[PDB]
Amino acid sequence: GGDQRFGDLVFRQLAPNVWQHTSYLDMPGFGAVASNGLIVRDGGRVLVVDTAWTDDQTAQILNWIKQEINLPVALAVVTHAHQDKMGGMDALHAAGIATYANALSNQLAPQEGLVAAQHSLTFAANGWVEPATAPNFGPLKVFYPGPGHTSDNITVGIDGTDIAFGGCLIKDSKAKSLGNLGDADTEHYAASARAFGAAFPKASMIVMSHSAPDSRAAITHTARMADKLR
Ligand SMILES: C[C@H](CS)C(=O)N1CCC[C@H]1C(=O)O
Ligand SMILES: [Zn+2]
Ligand SMILES: [Zn+2]
Repeated sequence: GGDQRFGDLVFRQLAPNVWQHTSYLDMPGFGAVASNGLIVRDGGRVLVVDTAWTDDQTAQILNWIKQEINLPVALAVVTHAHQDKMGGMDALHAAGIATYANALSNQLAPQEGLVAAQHSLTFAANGWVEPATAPNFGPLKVFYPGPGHTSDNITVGIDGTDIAFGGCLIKDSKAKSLGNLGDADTEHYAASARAFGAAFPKASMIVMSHSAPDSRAAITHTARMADKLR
């Protein structure tokens, strides 16, 4: 279709200023598993959502940005303390990029075998990021929907687009399962999925970690599967 290959990664333009990055990691019982994040150009800078699985892959994301956009990466926000989302933090840091995560992600990252972000986000009781903790986030709208896939999972909308990113909270409309639930909050998951949908009620393109972009039926379907856990 429109997928651009760059080394071992894939880049898909979703909107004029927005690309999805995709990287892969072998896992037993699963094969080579895709993880998606985002790249957003905001004026004269670039914003990244999530690393790739590894430092090397993350450096390749930066190389793609250099080749295709050739503007500084002002910051990255990473959406929970798992390897697919934070595996590449040292590559961002080597590159001089300021990093942000949920406070709880930074607290958990060491024991997860991950490097913490440099800056912690905290969230109002209504789930919206406290805006003073997310300086220079431009069009990124960061929302904590409650515990679900993990206790620390956060989501991101993009102002001026029809896109909302569910990270590993949301699976596609035909997904057979919710994946590994080892760190999940099975009581709260369905509500958290629905809270994501309600935070971004206008988004028609739902982007997520482990499926291609889908309609909002991804949210309804994920929530319906999560209903079965409680
Ligand atoms: C390591 C990642 C973190 S979200 C994971 O748990 N995955 C990646 C694909 C599905 C699921 C699994 O192993 O069940
Ligand atoms: Zn995860
Ligand atoms: Zn994941």
